[PDB]
Amino acid sequence: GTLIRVTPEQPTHAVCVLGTLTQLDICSSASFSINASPGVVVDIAEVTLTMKAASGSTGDQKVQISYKALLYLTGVEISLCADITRTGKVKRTWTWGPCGQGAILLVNCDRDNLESSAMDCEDDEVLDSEDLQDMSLMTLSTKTPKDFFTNHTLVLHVARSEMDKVRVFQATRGKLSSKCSVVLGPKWPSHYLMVPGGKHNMDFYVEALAFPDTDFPGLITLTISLLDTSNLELPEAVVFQDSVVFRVAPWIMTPNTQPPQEVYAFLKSVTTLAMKAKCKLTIQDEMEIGYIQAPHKTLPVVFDSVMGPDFGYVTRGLDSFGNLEVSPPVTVRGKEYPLGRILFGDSCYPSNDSRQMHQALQDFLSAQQVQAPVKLYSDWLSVGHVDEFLSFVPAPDRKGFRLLLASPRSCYKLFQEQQNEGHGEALKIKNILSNKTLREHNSFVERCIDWNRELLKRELGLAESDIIDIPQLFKLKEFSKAEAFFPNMVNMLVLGKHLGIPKPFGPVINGRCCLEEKVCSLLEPLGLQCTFINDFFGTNVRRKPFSFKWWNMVP
Amino acid sequence: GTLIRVTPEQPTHAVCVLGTLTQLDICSSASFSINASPGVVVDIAEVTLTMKAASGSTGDQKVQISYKALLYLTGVEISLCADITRTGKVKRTWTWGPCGQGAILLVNCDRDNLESSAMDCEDDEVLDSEDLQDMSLMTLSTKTPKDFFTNHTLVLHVARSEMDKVRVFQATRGKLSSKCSVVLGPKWPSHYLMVPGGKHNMDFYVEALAFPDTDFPGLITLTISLLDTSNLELPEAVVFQDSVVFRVAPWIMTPNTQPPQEVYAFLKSVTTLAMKAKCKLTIQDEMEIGYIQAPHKTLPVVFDSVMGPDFGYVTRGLDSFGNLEVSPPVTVRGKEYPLGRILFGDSCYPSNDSRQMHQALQDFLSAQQVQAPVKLYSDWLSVGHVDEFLSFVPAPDRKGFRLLLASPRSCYKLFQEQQNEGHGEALKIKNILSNKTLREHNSFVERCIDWNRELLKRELGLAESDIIDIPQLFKLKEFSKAEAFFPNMVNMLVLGKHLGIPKPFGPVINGRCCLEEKVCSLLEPLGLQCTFINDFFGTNVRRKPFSFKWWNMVP
Amino acid sequence: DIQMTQSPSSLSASVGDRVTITCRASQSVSSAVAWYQQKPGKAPKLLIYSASSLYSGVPSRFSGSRSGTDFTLTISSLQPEDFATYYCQQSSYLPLFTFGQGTKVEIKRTVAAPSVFIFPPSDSQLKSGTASVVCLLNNFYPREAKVQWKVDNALQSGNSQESVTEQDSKDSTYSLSSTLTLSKADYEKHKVYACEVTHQGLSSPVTKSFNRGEC
Amino acid sequence: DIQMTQSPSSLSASVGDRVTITCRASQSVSSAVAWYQQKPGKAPKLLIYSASSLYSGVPSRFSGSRSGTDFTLTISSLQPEDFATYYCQQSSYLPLFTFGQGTKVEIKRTVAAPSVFIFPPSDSQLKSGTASVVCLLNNFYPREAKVQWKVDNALQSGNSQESVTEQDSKDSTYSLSSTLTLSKADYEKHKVYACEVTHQGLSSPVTKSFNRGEC
Amino acid sequence: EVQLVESGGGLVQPGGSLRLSCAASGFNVSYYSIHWVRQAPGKGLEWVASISPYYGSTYYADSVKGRFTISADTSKNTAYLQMNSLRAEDTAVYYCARHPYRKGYSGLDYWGQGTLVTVSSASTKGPSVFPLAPSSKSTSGGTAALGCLVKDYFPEPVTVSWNSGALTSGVHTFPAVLQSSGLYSLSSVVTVPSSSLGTQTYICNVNHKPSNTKVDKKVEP
Amino acid sequence: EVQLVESGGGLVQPGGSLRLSCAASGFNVSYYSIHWVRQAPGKGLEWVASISPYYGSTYYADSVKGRFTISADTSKNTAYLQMNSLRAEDTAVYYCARHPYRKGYSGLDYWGQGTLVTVSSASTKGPSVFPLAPSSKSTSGGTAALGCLVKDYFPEPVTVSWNSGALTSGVHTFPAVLQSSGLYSLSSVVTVPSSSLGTQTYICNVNHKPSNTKVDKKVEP
Ligand SMILES: [Ca+2]
Ligand SMILES: [Ca+2]
Ligand SMILES: [Ca+2]
Ligand SMILES: [Ca+2]
Ligand SMILES: [Ca+2]
Ligand SMILES: [Ca+2]
Ligand SMILES: [Ca+2]
Ligand SMILES: [Ca+2]
Repeated sequence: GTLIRVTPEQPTHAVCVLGTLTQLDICSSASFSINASPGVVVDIAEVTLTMKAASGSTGDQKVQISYKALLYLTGVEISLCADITRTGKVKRTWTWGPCGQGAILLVNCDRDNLESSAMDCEDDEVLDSEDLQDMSLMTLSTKTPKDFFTNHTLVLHVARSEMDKVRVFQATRGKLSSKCSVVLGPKWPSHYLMVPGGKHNMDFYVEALAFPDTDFPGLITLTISLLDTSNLELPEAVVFQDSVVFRVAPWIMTPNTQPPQEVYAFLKSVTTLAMKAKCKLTIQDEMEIGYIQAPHKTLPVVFDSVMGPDFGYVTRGLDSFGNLEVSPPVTVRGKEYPLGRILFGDSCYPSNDSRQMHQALQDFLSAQQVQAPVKLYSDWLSVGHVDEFLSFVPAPDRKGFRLLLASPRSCYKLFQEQQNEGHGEALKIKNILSNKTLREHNSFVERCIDWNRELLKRELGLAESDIIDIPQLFKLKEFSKAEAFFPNMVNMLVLGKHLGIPKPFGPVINGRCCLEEKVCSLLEPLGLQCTFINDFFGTNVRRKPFSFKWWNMVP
Repeated sequence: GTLIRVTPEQPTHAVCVLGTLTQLDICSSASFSINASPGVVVDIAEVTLTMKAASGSTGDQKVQISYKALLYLTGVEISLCADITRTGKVKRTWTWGPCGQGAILLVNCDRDNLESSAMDCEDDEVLDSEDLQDMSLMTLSTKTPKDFFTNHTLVLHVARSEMDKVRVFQATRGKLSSKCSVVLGPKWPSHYLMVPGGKHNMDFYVEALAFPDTDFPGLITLTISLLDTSNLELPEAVVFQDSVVFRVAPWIMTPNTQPPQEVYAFLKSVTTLAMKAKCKLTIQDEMEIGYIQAPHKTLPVVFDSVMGPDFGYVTRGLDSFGNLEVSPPVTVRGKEYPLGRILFGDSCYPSNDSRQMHQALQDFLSAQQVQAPVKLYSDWLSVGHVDEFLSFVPAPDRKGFRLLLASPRSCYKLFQEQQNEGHGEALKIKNILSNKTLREHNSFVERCIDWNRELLKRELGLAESDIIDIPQLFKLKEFSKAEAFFPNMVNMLVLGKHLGIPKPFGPVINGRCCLEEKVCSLLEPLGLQCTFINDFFGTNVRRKPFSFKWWNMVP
Repeated sequence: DIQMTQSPSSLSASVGDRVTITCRASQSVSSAVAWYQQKPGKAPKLLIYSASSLYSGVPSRFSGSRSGTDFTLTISSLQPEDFATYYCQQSSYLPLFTFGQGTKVEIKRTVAAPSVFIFPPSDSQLKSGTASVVCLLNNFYPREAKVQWKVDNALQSGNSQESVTEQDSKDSTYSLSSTLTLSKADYEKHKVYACEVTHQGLSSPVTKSFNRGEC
Repeated sequence: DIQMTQSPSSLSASVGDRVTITCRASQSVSSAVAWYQQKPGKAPKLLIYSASSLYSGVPSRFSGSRSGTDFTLTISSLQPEDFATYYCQQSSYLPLFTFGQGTKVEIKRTVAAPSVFIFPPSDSQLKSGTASVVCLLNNFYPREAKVQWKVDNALQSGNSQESVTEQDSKDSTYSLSSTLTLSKADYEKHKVYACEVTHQGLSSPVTKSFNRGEC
Repeated sequence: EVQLVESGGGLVQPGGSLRLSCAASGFNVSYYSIHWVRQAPGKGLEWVASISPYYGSTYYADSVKGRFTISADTSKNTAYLQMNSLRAEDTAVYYCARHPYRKGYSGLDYWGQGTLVTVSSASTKGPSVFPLAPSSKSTSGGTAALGCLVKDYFPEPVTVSWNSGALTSGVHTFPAVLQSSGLYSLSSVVTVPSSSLGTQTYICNVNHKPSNTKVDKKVEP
Repeated sequence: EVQLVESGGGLVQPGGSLRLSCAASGFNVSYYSIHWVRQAPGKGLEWVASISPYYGSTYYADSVKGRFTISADTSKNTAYLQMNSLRAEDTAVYYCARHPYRKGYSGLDYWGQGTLVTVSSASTKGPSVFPLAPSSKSTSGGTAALGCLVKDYFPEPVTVSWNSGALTSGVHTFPAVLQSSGLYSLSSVVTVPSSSLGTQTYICNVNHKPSNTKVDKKVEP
């Protein structure tokens, strides 16, 4: 690495940092011998110098060269840790997978101090020891002669281009808060540190100020420079640098197959389901609840197209969250997606009057590569939402889940079988089967949903046996967009094995609605408990985070 | 893939595109047998249908199901080529390396029509057949029954988010220009095509409108939708899609080891060098001349911190191009860089008064991953430029090149040897060797250049034997920044094996300057011809593009 | 920008005959053509919407064809309602259309010699500073005629206008109006005026003449 | 935000003796401390810039030390120029400093009984609506003294100010001024005024008194 | 049923502007491509411009590129064509036509009636009528030719009849010819038995409505 | 040699603002950290704020966070401290000091002379002097105490001498005490042989320069 000058012209001196291999410049000034003092190891391949331990005094060790020349050596220990192996308290670049390395940050997007409405990352202060549990700890470890820093100084810095993405605090009292001051942040990218001589350890707390986005890959690098200050009228020179690389934890969404934790909310049926599912039911608009995870802590985060002690909030934003959903974990042509894929609806090709999810949302979700996006066709609906025809439920067998699609074909087959058995007068079935306009409107919808069937089984790695066809009819409005004919039986509330399904008011045979019996015959064989809720159509459900750690995936 | 409905309720019909495997929905309506007509192949694993050739009439082939049900089939050929194998005229996603696939675009940044000062990609017209040689050709190949398009239509489109990055023209008369109209561009992302029945081939010309940047990864996708138009009062449905993916060719720089082509320009010495090097010498500020390459054409491009028929211009922008240079091809810890690495100077850590190359230039150069960037320390200079201490020249042996550094140590050793032989009065050498202030200024510079020696040999995969130490002294100015003591002998003009070196006016022994004899003894053994130019310090040199194709690299 | 030529520029037949109109494109358009019919004072009516195929509601008398870059319209058993101007339309990918020059189909009859008349300028016009000398070619067939003005043996050019009527619905002839426009001064400069007419129906050239001031 | 306590708040010695000043931090600062000396009317002067190590130009009489979180300054062979106020400075990583309460080093001498005097308000002050009763404690040692106001057996609180002089350069004693501030009306309400003094040098409490209007 | 009705026509000055409109009935314009086709007096069809409101694209002929702009309103079911920098060569009848590209063919099925756009510096001006008296110079066989000149008028049309419509036999009224002056000139002639001269009435009635001019001119030796 | 010179001090109203400056000589401020330290009358040292112009950082004590702003000009070699919303508790001498962090130590080597900032609603006002005549109530042993009160003045300082400086023996002038009224009050006393009463002159000379007031007060029984 670093080159050391050796010459007969006069004695020289250099500083070596433990773990760094340096080179000696002997052949530039005068076949020679190297005589190294105890604790100094020199190899020839081209002369490489290394030292076993830090010195207690300036010029503690020396190397003599005989062809004569003399070099003095001072050894120091300078290193920065920052949780590189991903386990916490561990005491090169960032890589992916179970065999990789690199530090992780959380965005400090919760509100631990209840005396203010502001977000914890918006100010320049740590007001409580609880906020430190949301920050990544790194230790600066040093060992030098007691007088070493009279001719040397250490500077900690972050690249100017990312100084508004990270803030670094001084850990006065270590694990405890004591109104910590700022070392780095949006007001300056670098600062000197008054490091004393001897063996010392200083703690820093590092927090992320933003989520990954189009202009932010997610990596933040903190570097420490050792400068030579020995001549007070001469500019300072760099003699050693060391650094650690962090990645900002991405926002991860939970699908319907993750066990539920709590429900925010008709209420008699929701309470009954919350009790059978062993969930916490409490008292806002529709929002998507996800999380961010680091080796030291997991934090819930709300995504808004509201903050609590460990309840995070992120924005980064005309189609609402009924158009944004997530699959269960899948394998696609040999590639694994341990956290599933993110599904959103749009148009099959752009036009002068079509709709799509705003590009800022597509860029935000795509910028966080742990859950790959999928484009589905939804612009054929009056509202344009995926949840109108597509939903997921758990299953105990091979796949672990089922994909549920709306099927006009399943409803027409059910009505024709009732007509064949002499029930055409039930409310009527004969008036629905004879309506040519309704059949033609559903024929358009059948091709639309079947196009999505192909996109879903191609992108999610599914078989036809993994898909259930739930009877559901559609009609076109005065603007030619699809709307439900009767209450939507696919857009259900899922709490583990208990399903809160909107109640249909279709034809009834022997005391039971034909649509409810058909739905039960498709879902109850999987162990799923079906209840039909009167007038089903501000409800949000938080699910358990994945057991899989997102940094072990290889996108 | 696409699902086809089969039922005893009534006969059905579907369209199959050659090369696509479709599925038959038989078990949803009624153990059965499949009777397929000639040219129709059906496999069971789960029933997969495929067809051998396109039909000449609607309902040409049929499949009978006996448990009875009947399905009619029409076969069509619909495909889009676009040079997927990278050879030209070939007739999934984009991948890197010699075993990959995907189409390539050039940015139409030259000026082929000399009647206007505008750039060819700025307007919506192709004014000359020569401009078509700078555009990527793709053929749309179709074969349908003569009456097929009375119930079907084809739409070509580009994703809305990238519609301002690509323009697609109609190839009236094929290889020739005939004032071609626009199919796609910044004014609309999609358009229908009037495709007739029978066997036809339509040509398109696709051009890129921008270079890769922070908000542009370089990929552009063009998709063709087949729509079912059979019911004029019912919305159109998608039944088939196909697409091709293009990458925009990045800007590539040429190092000093590429053979020269022409020189833009004291002139008596430049003409002498241009003649010995067999180059074209002709009659602007300093600019960096590179190129963009695609399988069908190579185009020179000028990068500005001016346009000709095949002479491109790109901007995307306080440190000028003396601070931006390129290494020869290298191997770094087992990773190959066939096109070298891009070197630029900045500060060792940011401060409240330091300098760096503007972030827009770092983002533009980093956005084009074919030549990886390297950060060097140059803020210690009065001007902050890399070219002040670092340059490259060819070499015939092991490495193929040499890395040249300024060395105050080489100049002081040369002067001390002359003093030891009794030449201290030459102009004086004794007055330079006795000047303690000059020695202390150079000691600071020695550590600065040695820091860069470590960065260069670590990032470029070099040995100490690959580096030559050229005698050069420095002094600090009234603002503490480094300036040359005597004319800079590292910042030379390289034309193959002939070097245009600024002339020093240092001590002379036996009719020759000591600095010139030392430089000759270091460079002439490599076959390099050295000439020393009086008053050396608007010159630009264009080099031959690399023989290696950038799309065969794996960044 | 593919160019096209449509021909013949004038066709003639009696009722019940078979006629064809053709047009040549400089480059192939993959059968992207159409045919229209127009009558005086009406918008064009679509007959053929693609090579060969007939538009719904059109009589079976009309059919199209292609041979390389040459396109043809055939009209069998030609009826009185089929005598109109026809246009060939060339189309391609994208909505950009190019029309041909157009061809007129007229009614065939026996060649008829024109009746040639000449009028001097009246006093009412001469008093205003202008003069028009009128030459009439009444009731002749076919439509094409050669009319020249020769005043005192000096042939005129650039000051003679022509207007021709539509084919007569009763006898299928044409009438042509030829007018020589002079200033009062240019008229006085000359004495002997003549309108010389040559036509297929004249066994010899027919000239009418007058002398200024002699009435 | 690490807090510190500096003590003893007052030290005394003769010239040539050995004295120490200490300060306790609540948490360790890895030897990041400094010591300063201040004289009346002057800016603080730096003695020690880090634990133990002496600043260039300071007499060898001064040296520092550390034991855990307790820091000490030792002054050997104490000279007349060393009698000053000393401050302990706590420092850390980043330029943020915290100072201790400070300690004064004074000159040791034999205990001296105060001379106690009392003055009634003069007519010139009484005519303006105010009255001040003055009690003097002249030439005593050490500095600490207990002075109380007891008018007609009613002990006062909140209306008595004190001022103390610097140690006398000639005899090392202190003088204390104690003033009772009354309105004209509050003064007239009372008759018998007294200043009671207790000090280490008095074998028994000394009280001076007067009666309003009797002079 | 499907109907296209053009409007916005009339007379303008060289260098000026004019906007045409065409209201649609029987279909929604957002699903069709709309074309404009120009026909100058005595000439064939020229394609002008097209718009496809569903995709937002527009195209123009080389003869109008940079001057003409085409647009449409899908809430008013109406198409528009904005003209700028008009020259005398732009005088023609402008037709609006529907292109049902969703049916797979390129032909234009429904056309409107057309609206005339005239570009000229000429002012409104009544005709000057001059008799062409019959004489031995217009006599052939048993008949004589006579007529009226109707010269120096603007704008079109002029309606001409003889004896208030009583005389139509042997009457030929010619289309007018545009003169280099910017005014129109026509002739109207009749062939009569010469035995009738001086006995039968030969009065031509010239009606030019734009100037409220009616001229009754007797034609006689 | 190195020198720091403070300026910008004086008297202000509660709720107001004041800017201090300190000019540097002998070194370039861009290479040092600059600190401000406050000392209230009769109290110890309080750290206020620091700036490091090389890195651009600033830090403040909790007692001034949100009110005080620190800055520097590297072209004028001068440091600044801007005060806002000052309260009576902010009255103190403000010192500027250099921190040579490049030498590895935390101590402050060079300090300036200090500038006094006073925050008070009190107006400029001359002292009211009241004699403390000697009597049997101030007699002990062979001596008698007498003096002058110098009450109700503003601002500091007041200089007091006896017999125009002739009498200095046995004279003790006390530091003044701030009264709750916002004015200062001091006492000045002298002990004399009682044998001198009525013969020796005892005139106290009170000089309060800010109001141009000089009071010569004779103290006698
Ligand atoms: Ca905070
Ligand atoms: Ca927090
Ligand atoms: Ca928290
Ligand atoms: Ca959702
Ligand atoms: Ca162009
Ligand atoms: Ca070009
Ligand atoms: Ca070109
Ligand atoms: Ca360069």
